[PDB]
This record gives sequence, structure tokens and C-alpha cells, in this order.
Amino acid sequence: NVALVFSGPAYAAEAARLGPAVAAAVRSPGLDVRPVALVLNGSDPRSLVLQLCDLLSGLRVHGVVFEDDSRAPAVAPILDFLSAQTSLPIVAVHGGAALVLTPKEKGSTFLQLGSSTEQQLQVIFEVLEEYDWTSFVAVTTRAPGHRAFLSYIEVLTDGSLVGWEHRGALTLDPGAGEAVLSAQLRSVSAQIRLLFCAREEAEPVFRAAEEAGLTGSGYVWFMVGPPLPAGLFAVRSAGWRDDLARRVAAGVAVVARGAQALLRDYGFLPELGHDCRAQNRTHRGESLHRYFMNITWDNRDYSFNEDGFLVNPSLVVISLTRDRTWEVVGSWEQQTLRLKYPLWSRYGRFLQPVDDTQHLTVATLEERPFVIVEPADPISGTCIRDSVPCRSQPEKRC
Amino acid sequence: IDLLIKLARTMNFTYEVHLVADGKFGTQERVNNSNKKEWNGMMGELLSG
Amino acid sequence: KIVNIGAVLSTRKHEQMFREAVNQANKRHGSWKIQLNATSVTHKPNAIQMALSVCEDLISSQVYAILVSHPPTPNDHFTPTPVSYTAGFYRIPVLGLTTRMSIYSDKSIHLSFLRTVPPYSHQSSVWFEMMRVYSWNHIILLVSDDHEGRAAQKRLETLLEERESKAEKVLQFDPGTKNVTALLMEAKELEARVIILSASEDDAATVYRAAAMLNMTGSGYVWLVGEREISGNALRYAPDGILGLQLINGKNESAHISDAVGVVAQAVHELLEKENITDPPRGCVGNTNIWKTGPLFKRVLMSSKYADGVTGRVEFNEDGDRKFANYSIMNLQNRKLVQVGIYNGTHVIPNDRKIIWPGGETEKPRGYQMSTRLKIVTIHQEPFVYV
Repeated sequence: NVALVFSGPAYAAEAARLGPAVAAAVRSPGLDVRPVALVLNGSDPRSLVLQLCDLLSGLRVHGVVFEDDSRAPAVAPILDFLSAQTSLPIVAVHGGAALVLTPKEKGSTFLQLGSSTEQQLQVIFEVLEEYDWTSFVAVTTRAPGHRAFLSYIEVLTDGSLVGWEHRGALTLDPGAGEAVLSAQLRSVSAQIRLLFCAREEAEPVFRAAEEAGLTGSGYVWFMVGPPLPAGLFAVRSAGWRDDLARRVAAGVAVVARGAQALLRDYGFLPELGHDCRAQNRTHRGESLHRYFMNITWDNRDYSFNEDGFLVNPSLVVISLTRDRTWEVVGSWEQQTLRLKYPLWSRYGRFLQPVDDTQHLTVATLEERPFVIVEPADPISGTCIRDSVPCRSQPEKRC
Repeated sequence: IDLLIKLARTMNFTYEVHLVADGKFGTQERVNNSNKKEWNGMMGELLSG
Repeated sequence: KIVNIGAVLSTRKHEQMFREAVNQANKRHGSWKIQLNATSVTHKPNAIQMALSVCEDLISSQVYAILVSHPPTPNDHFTPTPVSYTAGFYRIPVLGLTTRMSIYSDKSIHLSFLRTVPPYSHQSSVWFEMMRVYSWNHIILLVSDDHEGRAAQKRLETLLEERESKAEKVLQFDPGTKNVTALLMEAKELEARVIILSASEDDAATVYRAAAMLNMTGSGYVWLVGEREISGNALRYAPDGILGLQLINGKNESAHISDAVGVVAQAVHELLEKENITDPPRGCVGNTNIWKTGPLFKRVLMSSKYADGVTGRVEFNEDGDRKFANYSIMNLQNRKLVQVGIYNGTHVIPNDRKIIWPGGETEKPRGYQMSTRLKIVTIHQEPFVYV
């Protein structure tokens, strides 16, 4: 018995068909799955506590899979307290309840399927060196977690054979004024700009970026958070993939395996959530998060951290095309950067020279005492120091 | 050793000489298994305590 | 045309003197549109009961602020957590008091939570300055393995990383203190004698008892400790030379709420501006949109000035906390407390009574001690060090 709680009027039509469809999708011995669809409406925290408790008292459901339509994450903390209160594991597939939440309440069984602000910083840096984009400028806004953002920036550049350079501003105020925002935007020494902005203030800074003259394909922007200038990239972690039925099938798979983790030691079905307020006791709680370490499904690791979020995801980077469409441009499958759209002919795809004409090509040959050409070291993955890349006419050589 | 004995008598302190675990001097030795780097050899032992 | 203030108090008797407190709210500065209602309930036995009781009563009057205080039962802050979620998602301001915890400090989750009373984690400021007049150079500290305990350690390590060469040891212990002794002798080798404790009420007495059989409370020691471990069962089993802390107006809410209500009233006068003053959403039977004027005066609310009540200097920083609060350093001797100083943002030490110290010594014991024996390392080099 699993509760398939939905959110949104458009989700009511598919609620009926998705019940039996996912019942046979995942099957485990000694475990009966009876998904229950909900046609509730409204985001007010009443159906989340009145009829939701009614299912716990009457239906006696163990394991709840949540689905949401709106992108606002302000409703996530409401169920975060509920999970720690009745000790019921709640899993959200996608929607508003997809952003990370650290730290979490003690003794909480909240499970999240998404990407935090730490792994995203790692993956974008591989793409930077892939296209020879070492020079960069990173800025941010007033954010709840920009302190850990800025601290993690210099750690990445502290190593590697390539010598990184860093610059950037501290914050920006959309209401300060159009000329005010462009006033401090001139302190830039790179063609690549990184920002961390909220959803509500995303548009004004982007609109005010046009007045700075930085909107064309000659400059690129990397979106860190979850009139559009060209060269926009983002990380979704299969957000646009896996459809809907396949996504909702993953949630019931981990829940089913979650039981088998504890039944193999001893076969017991807990009744903590059988009543919400009938019993005035919540001290009975053990192994709330001691399970769900080695969860394998769809040839992808589903290991969850102590905070209760995925640590081994299948991230994919999404690119914006000139026709205002979002498409994938590379893959990040188990610390792999195979990518697509090869990087040959630098200053070509995804980056144009707005001005300069200083990009003058030079032809060269090989003569041993004057110019020496040798292949690069595969382990280093980059040109050795005191050397220049030499594309052929393509494999990079020092 | 001869110089060390002279200092012990002059400043009135006692000692117990012990060798090093690995026969190497100090070196920064930045590695990927740690955050940034950690000292190794004789230099690290002094800072450890 | 009517500005409403909501609150939740402890007892039904506490619902009797509330109307006395709000009686003077109308007769205040200006009162252009200051017409209040009672809008108060009691503390529900269960958190889920308090979760849905916030909207049906306090929000039903369309209030613009919430007053939250600790429940009469000394539980784990049962009152603020349900309010901070439902009201936080509605972006409704809430004023806090009598709840001093470090969990409601980061703005990642609790976006809108301002309170005058400083948290337990702010005690670290007085520890550093207190040892300056006594000229204590380096310290060792014991921290319980918890977010509340770890917060004090973080504050200390950002203060003695520029004007000092860090601390001798930062050794930690698990909250489930059961025969916690194995790390005591580790601390009894570095010759510091100036140890600092910041544990909770229950485990602090366990540390003191574990420090009894190892003569850890003898002469030559100074125990710079916090506040909670002076009361409760920690009063017993404790040495006779403690230097515990205190708060002037702790556990007092009758005077605090009267002082707190006016601060909101002053900020209301700044609300009326060119921006829309549209009423917040009515009730919560059905609603999805979040109003936009909520976060438009949080800076106004946190920048308010009010010279009346407690010290007349209730100023809110970026977080929810006052400034230059009074701690009034205590002292313990022969199972009795006694005042030996006052702190008002700066170190002030009156004569009062001669300070007693652990072990019965009446003088000020310097914590530093020196060990003559010291270990020495060497390497194998032929002309210099043969082997």
C-alpha cells in the first residue's frame, strides 16, 4: 500500500490510469503494492494534514510517493516536518519538492531525488577545460547558501595542471536602478560569466544585462540555481528525461526495496503511521535513515546521504538553442564526460569573437632543434607547462 | 647527538630520542585523497604532537 | 483599516494578562490605523494540533505578526517549529522570545524568524573577552557532538584565528555520555588547566562526575563554562569554583511581550507607502498564491529602533538577535551562587566579593604549566647521526 499523492488539476486525468500501470511495473516477493491515487486540489497546508492523515488512519498506507506541478519549493518544508513526525518515508519524484534542504530535522525520513549545489559546481568545471575556457568570472546574488557556494569555488581551482584565474562581484540589487547594475558590471576580465540568482529576481538582472551589451553569442552564461541572451546552459539531472510513468516507477522501486532491507533481518511491518493523533507518543523510532544505502535500479546507483538526498545521480547538461528551445548537449554518467559536439576549432561552436580580429591563425611545421611536437600525456589530460597546444589538420599535441 | 646533550645540560631539560617512522624528510605532498594537502615525514610528525 | 496582531501564549492564565499587555498597544505612537484584536490561543499538546491551529484562529483575523514563546513544559521547543513553517510559507512575520537555540539562525529554511533574546551559541563572545582581563593565553574546549554544540565551536574558531594562534585542542564527545572518561586523561597532558565546557544540562553533570575520581577539580584549575549547567541536576556534583554565565531576563515573558508588541507598532507606520498594502490571503481553506508584500518590509522590520522596555536598544542584526545584551557573570561557592561582575557589551568587573577558585586557593591561578621532558625526532645520516 503506497500513497500516490499528486498536485495539480491536470494530474487528475492520469491519476486513474497510473495506478494499475505501476502496480505490475515493479514486483517483489512477500510484498503487496496497492497504489492509491488522489484527486486533491489546492496547495494550502490543510489537505496535506487533514485528508493526508485520514489515509494514514483509515487506509493505513506505508510509503508515500509525492508529485507536484508548480516549481515553487516553499511547500517542501511542510511535509518535511510531517515525515519526521509520523516516521513515514516520503519520496518526491519531481516538481516543487525537488530542491535540496540542508540541514534537515532530526529523525526525518524525507527522501529527495535531485541535485545539490556541490555536484553542479564540479560538472560545469569539466566542460570549462574541455573547450579551453579557463578564464572565467563568477558572480552571485543575495542567496541563503552563497557562502558555501563561494567557498567551494576556489577549492576546484586549487589543483589541476591548468592555471585558473578567477574574478567576480559580490551581489546585485535589481531595485537599485538600471544604471546601478551596469555600474559595477564593468569590473570583468573574462568572456564567461557565472551567476546564482533566485527565480523571482532572475528576469530583472537578465533584462538589465542587455543594457551592458552582453547578450550575444560572444559571451556565455552558466545557470547555477534550479530577451534571453544566447549561450545559456543548465544542469537538470535527467529532469527533462525519463518521461512521467518511468519516473513514477522509480519511486515505487526504492520503497519496495526499502522494506526488503529490514525484512531480511526480521519480518516486521511497523504501525507507526497507523494513527496520527490517537497516540500522544513519538519516542518510538529507530533505523529511520539506517536503510537505503545500496539501492540499485535502472543500472544506476540510488545511494542516499545521511541528509537524505541522492549522491550518485545521472546528470545531463541542457543547452539553449537560438529558437528558444532546451536540448541536451552532454552526459555525466558515473564521473564520465564523454560529451558531444566535439571541441575542435576553438572559438567556434558556442563561442564567437564579438570584436578584436586578434585571432590570427599561424601555420607551422616541425624541425627538431627549433620546434618540437610530441603527443600529450594521457594521464595529465592537458598540455604540459612551458608549451602551447598545437591542433593538427585533430588531436591536441604539445 | 653531542650538540643535543650540551643543550640539555645548559637549559636543564630531559629527553628521549626516537627515530622516524618513514625515512623521508618533509614535503607538502598534495594529493587528491585529501582536501588540499597534508605534511608527511619528519615535518608532519612535529605538527601532529 | 484595521491592523491585527496574532500571538500564541502558554497558559489560560497567560491569556488573562495578555489583554492587559495589548491594552496599551492602541495608546502608542500615532495609532493611525492601529486597532488590535485578541487573536491568541493556547499551546496544543501535539505539534500536529498546533500545525493546523495557527491558520484557523490567528490567520482568521488576518494578523501581520506572530509572537512565539517557550511552552511551560521544558520540552524541545515545541512551539516555534510548527509556526515557522506555516507562517513562513505564508511569509508572515513572527517575533520570538524565551527560545534561545542555534537551529533557528540560518536563513536557508526559516526565512522570517526575528527574536530579541540571543541564542545559546552567542555565549562564545563573553568567554573570549572574559579571559582577556585575566590574561589567559590558550584554552582547550569540550563540545558535545550536536549542531547546537558545534555552533559555539565555529564561532570561536573565527575569532582566535586572526588575533590568536588557535586553541590547544578541540576534542569532542558524544551526547550519549555514558562512562565518558577515556578522553579525560588525554586532556590531562597538555598543561592548560583552563578547560571550557559547553555541553547541555544532563551531560555536564556526567562530565563533572567523571572529573571527580581523576582529581580534575583540584587546585590550579579554572572552569569557564556556559549557563545551562548551573541549574537542574547539574547544580549538584559540580565543583566549588565555577564561572558560569546568566541572562538578565531569561525565563521571563510577561515583560518581554509588552516590550515586543510596541516594536511591531513602530514598524507599521513605515508600512503605509506607495507600495500596495493589500491584505494577506484570507484564511487557508483554499489558496495557492503567495503575496508579494511580505518580504517587502522584512528589512524595515529588522531595522526598527525602539528606546523603551529592556535597555532601550532592541536592534535586530541580519539574523534574529539583539545587540549589547547583559549577561551579568555569576559565580558559585559552597553550593551557592553569587554575583561577581556585570557584562554590558564590554568587560566590567566590580569588587563585589573576592573571587573563589577550584581547590580552595584564594588567588588567581595561572593555567599555564611547563613540562621539562619532551620528545625528540632524528633521522639516519652517516656523518651526523650514526645508527
